Amino acid sequence: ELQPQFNEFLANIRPTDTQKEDWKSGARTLRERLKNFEPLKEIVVSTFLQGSIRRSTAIRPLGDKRPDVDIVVVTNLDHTRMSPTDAMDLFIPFLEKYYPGKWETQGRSFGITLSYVELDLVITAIPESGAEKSHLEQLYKSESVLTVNSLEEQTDWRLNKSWTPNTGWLSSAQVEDAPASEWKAHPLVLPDREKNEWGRTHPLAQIRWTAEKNRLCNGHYINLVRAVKWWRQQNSEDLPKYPKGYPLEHLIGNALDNGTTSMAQGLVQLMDTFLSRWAAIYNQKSKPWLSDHGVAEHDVMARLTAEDFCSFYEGIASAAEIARNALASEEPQESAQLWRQLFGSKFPLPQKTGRFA
Amino acid sequence: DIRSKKVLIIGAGSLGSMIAENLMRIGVVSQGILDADLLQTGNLSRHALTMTSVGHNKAAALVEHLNRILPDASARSFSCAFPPESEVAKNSLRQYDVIIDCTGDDGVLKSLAAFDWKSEKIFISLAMTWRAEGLFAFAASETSFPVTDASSRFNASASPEIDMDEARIEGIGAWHPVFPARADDVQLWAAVGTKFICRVVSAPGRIYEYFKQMPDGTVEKEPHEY
Amino acid sequence: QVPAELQAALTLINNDPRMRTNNAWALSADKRWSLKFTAELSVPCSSFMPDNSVWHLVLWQEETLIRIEVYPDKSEGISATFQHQNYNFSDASTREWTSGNPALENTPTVFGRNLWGLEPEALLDRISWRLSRLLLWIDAAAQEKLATTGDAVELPAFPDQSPFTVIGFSEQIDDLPFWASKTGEWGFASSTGLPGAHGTLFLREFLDNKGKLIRTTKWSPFMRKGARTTNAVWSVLPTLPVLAPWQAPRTWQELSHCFAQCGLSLPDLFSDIGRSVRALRKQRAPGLLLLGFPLENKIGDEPARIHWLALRLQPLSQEPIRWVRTQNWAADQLRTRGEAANDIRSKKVLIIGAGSLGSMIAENLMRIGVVSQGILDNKAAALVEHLNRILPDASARSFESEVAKNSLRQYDVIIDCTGDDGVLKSLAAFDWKSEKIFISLAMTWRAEGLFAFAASETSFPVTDASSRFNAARADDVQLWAAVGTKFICRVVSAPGRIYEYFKQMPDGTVEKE
Ligand SMILES: Nc1ncnc2c1ncn2[C@@H]1O[C@H](COP(=O)(O)OP(=O)(O)OP(=O)(O)O)[C@@H](O)[C@H]1O
Ligand SMILES: Nc1ncnc2c1ncn2[C@@H]1O[C@H](COP(=O)(O)OP(=O)(O)O)[C@@H](O)[C@H]1O
Ligand SMILES: *OP(=O)(O)OC[C@H]1O[C@@H](n2cnc3c(N)ncnc32)[C@H](O)[C@@H]1O
Ligand SMILES: [Mg+2]
Ligand SMILES: [Mg+2]
Repeated sequence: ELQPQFNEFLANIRPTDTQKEDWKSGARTLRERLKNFEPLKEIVVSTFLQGSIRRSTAIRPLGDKRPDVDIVVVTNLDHTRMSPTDAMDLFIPFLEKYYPGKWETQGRSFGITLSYVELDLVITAIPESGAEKSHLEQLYKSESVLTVNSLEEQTDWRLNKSWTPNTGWLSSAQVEDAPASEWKAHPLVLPDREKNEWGRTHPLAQIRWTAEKNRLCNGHYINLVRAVKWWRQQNSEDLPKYPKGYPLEHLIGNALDNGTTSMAQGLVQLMDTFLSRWAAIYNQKSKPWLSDHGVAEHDVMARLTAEDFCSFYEGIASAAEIARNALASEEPQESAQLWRQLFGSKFPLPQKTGRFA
Repeated sequence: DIRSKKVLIIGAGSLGSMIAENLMRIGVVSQGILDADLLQTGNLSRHALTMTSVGHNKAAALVEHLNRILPDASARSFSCAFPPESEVAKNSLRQYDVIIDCTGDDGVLKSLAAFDWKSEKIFISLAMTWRAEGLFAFAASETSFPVTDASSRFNASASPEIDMDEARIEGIGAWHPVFPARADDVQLWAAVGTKFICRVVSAPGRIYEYFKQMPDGTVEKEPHEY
Repeated sequence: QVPAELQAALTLINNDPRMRTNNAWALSADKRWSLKFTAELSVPCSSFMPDNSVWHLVLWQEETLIRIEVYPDKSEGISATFQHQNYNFSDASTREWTSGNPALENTPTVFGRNLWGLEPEALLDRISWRLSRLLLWIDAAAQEKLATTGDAVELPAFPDQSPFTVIGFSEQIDDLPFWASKTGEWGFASSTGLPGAHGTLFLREFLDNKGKLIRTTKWSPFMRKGARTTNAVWSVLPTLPVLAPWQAPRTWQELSHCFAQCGLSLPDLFSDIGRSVRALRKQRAPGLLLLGFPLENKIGDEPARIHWLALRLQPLSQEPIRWVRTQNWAADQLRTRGEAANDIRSKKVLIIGAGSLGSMIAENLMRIGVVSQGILDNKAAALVEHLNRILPDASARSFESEVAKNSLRQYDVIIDCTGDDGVLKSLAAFDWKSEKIFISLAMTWRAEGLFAFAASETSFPVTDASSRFNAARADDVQLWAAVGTKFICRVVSAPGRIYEYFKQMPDGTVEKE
């Protein structure tokens, strides 16, 4: 089903290698600098990478725009006594010292400008006490959390404190996920948009769920997410501003069914299921209610309006029609052109210098 | 600021020996030299040593010559090839602050990128072009060495193309040629490299500069903005 | 379990029309993965190489690099050593392959430029590249076209050559006729050990059967002051002692066979050497044997020089021969990596001032080719010794009376690096009795700039130089020394009245006015 062309398209819409090494080295350097700072030595507990970069669901920005990299700093502060503003203000001297003239505060996060990427770090705290805090800290200091490789590179990653990177000469025991009784009921607290109150977040469960869903779909979930994001970017004129980002990924993950064979079949099934599920809500002009993986009491589609959902539904209907007529076509060139009608021109059609010393 | 740093130099050939000698003469006393080849008579056409060091390991002879310079010198030699095999050697290597590459080999860049340094270092890469017409200068301050960025910067610069006509065979009864470079060109580029190293150590960051020599005797510089 | 890339490699070997394999991969105790496969030929087979040869693909890793090599099979593989290939020797070990791995990286003329291409980075692509190059190599070796017209004549690989001992000699083009008439004769020779070096010797003088001098080699004054010991025997051969196709002799019997093929007799030579050793009471015992033969630089050219090979010194024995590496230290063979033009290399140069700039300029000039230098300024003696310890062909001279004045007048280029006005006045007031080239170089305050003045007259013009002039860290001195050396070369190339002023900038650039 034109699999090599889809592979080339995916390779085209992925972030470049310079940006990848840039964000890896930046995360490692930031972690080391945070560890070595005396004023924040005891406060800081861990610093790990999150976001679509960690989950391998990120696309290449058009132009020279720097990609967004999400980082989390876990501290041992008490949120019941300290306001979010004080906690975020504890980090100003560090940014002024190590990153002069390149850092900026906005909303709930700080923004650091690197050579090719932009970091976006958030200050969080542990809401537990006693031995539960000790166990959570031991989990957060493990190699499973403190790794900088994406999910695509490590297909053997498991949320376990006894997991180690399996490296072979060319290509041992496969440890499994930890029981849900040890991590599922312990989320983290982070500041809100206005830095007036602490919210609840839990990204480790999101990473675990994404990895498991990718494993059950034979490594097609993240590629489908990237393809849908690229489709949204291309047809931006006829589509609303929202949903985008994590909510769009949540919709895609909900729509899919386990056991994906190929990318085109996966896309067709995804769009068909999406049209089938929310038809009743669409004809009533409302929006769905979807519960977050980490926190079950939160709605991901909380800030989305009904008209945005309706416009997205219409766009999905048109894309589903195009994909349906594209899949059935047997002529490779016609099918490739039909696929290019949606994805764009990046869907294909069927030097070392000398240095002496 | 640079006289109190421990400096590690990889490659004790033409450029490396001159850079090390200049650094030892200007005050940098804690140096470590890493090389695993032997010195020959042909190498002396562009080198800092003499015939009394022929047949020795390059690193050991260079270290002795450096230690015979000033009464406060303290240099060490590593005869293995990067990266070392023993864990003790790696622990010894991780004690240095500034890492300088003067080999001109891509494998060394990849080995530097794949090595675990366990802390933040300053990485400097220096190499010459065909016929010694230019100089590549790259610098960074990270925990890991960025190789893709350095390679892209090297490829982006305008440099002479390699022509085999100017490449002379090393001698009678041999097959491999050698690259052309006179002693004065290497000395010029060694001085420029020492100045660049001092400037980078003063203000660490992501820096790339390309130098060019002109027939009238002038030196021009083309920087890169990040 | 066999990993995936090895299975892909096995599939690649099986898919090739001119290659077959049945055995599977096998891991060794030394962490080496090996596979046995057979190769075919598309060209008529020769005696030295059969059509169906058996090889062994081996992969391993030392520190961070993955080594891919193909080795002949110890049972059904090739046994001869060709060009672009290590020595093919089978030892008594558990290994199933010999040590004669072809050097696929080297590109002979038969190897097409487009066919050669470039080496990839992925393991599978590298394997395919190596296999294609191996097929080309084997067909070329079958055709005996590995070495063709235009290629350099590389010496054969000598088994068990010590990587520490080297013997140095000096042979030029003009010495060929002297040895051309001595084909088949033998005599004695003497050698001296290099002071301060590790395991290096060089030849000094050549004798005859009765111990009479016939030729002496000229060395730098540093090398000449040494003891000479006669512990060698030389013999001139018509050609290079190489067995077919390019195999170096390994045992004394093979050497005797090559001698008989040439038209000489090793046992007769040994008997004569023993008899002459008995006759001469002064001689103790020779310890080295030198073999001389005309040698070309490219295939298809005619010989123009004599090359000498050495071995540690019976003819009928099967013991291995101990070979010693030799190098030619002739003047034209010392600076193949870059040298100055002939116009300045044939000049006698006098330098005034053994200070900072002068010593560096002298060292650069000695390293780039100018070997006749006079140091006038102890600083001069130390500088002369250091200059003489640089290369084998250095000739430096250290320093009222009429004879001394003439000696100074014998030079061609006069360079001033003193920065003193009295020296300029003395240069102007001296009688050189002939035309010379005068160059004056000086640094400014804080080594920010350089004054360069050049003239070609019978007397040095001091007023013009002073009017032009009116109008530190080691790296600064080195920079100005390099610039001054280039300026000297340019001036000697085209003499005249030239004045230039150079200035260094904070960013690292240099500007000229
Ligand atoms: N509406 C939401 N509900 C729950 N978690 C969210 C929501 N929005 C963001 N997050 C969390 O915050 C992280 C960072 O959010 P962000 O807006 O940068 O999204 P993203 O997936 O990184 O987007 P992009 O693909 O545009 O880079 C997400 O990875 C997710 O863990
Ligand atoms: N950068 C981030 N890191 C971790 N969690 C985040 C981040 N941004 C948003 N979230 C989570 O996503 C949820 C949605 O946040 P948002 O829509 O901004 O709600 P609010 O406006 O109430 O903060 C929040 O509960 C928060 O926990
Ligand atoms: O210009 P040049 O060829 O003389 O410089 C090469 C020098 O670099 C050293 N070298 C090269 N590669 C390595 C590795 N991997 N480890 C250590 N030293 C290395 C050469 O020995 C030569 O001095
Ligand atoms: Mg993001
Ligand atoms: Mg963000």
